[PDB]
Amino acid sequence: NEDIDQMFSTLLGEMDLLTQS
Amino acid sequence: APGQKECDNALRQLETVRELLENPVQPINDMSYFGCLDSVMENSKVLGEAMTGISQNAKNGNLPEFGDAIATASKALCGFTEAAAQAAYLVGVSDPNSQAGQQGLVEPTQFARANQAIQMACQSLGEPGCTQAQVLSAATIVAKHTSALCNSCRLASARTANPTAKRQFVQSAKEVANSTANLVKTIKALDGDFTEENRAQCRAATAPLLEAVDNLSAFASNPEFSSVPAQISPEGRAAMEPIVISAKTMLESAGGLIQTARALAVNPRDPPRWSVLAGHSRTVSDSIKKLITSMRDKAPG
Repeated sequence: NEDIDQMFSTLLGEMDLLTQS
Repeated sequence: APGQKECDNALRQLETVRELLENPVQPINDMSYFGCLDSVMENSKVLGEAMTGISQNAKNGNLPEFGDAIATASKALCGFTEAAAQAAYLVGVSDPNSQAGQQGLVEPTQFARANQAIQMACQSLGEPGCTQAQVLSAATIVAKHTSALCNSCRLASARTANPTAKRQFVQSAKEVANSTANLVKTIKALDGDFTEENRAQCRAATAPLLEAVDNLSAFASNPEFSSVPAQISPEGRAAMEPIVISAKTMLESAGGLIQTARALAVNPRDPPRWSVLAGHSRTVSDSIKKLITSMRDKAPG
């Protein structure tokens, strides 16, 4: 569901940063 | 009438922002002293332009443009007051007999609000009578606050020189993010097929998130991560007073300015009120001049 994915875009960005550690 | 809502809103915001000047003995933002001076200079300039917009547009009956000028003035007055209150604090804490505190790793009020909001949204996803639309609205609340928690965790990790705390803030954030991601799977399933079984599966997936929120709250509440209040000496309080008095005087005149302008917008044929408006406007400018002079004199560094 692309609409629900969009709703969580800010969290996805956070996850992208957290994954770097 | 255009301008009327703006004046009422501006007067309300002024009443709220003046509270910052009551006992400015703790930091209210992250601005340096020169950061405050920069903000005072920028906001003074904007306010100057806005006061001319207020008078000229009221005079000529350009009501939408009047409302815009009122709104711009209000924003500038608030920015100005935030800078003044922070500057006052920095002057106070700079006194030799004042005791500087320390910034906590995570701002406690929004942290608590984020946790509470996630908990209640999770409870909503659990209500038997929850409409399908309410699943999606609950999801938006989860999305907002879980991402905010993770952001706060990364900030806290950056702020601490304790290597163990650095790592744990990141790990706790990962737990919040990953538990949320699992919940998102079930939200998608429930939205796609609104069955009692999928409702139960969604309810179930809230548990690991609630646990992640609780675990982070427990970890982040360590007294070693907490803020320590500043202690301002009587000498520090005396030193910051000229900044505070000038900021208070500015807001008093600005309130009078907006009240006078509100009346003139409605009826600009009023020579006495034009004089009153010019008096308030000049007193705003005088107060700003006095505040800037005081800031230059009382500068810590």
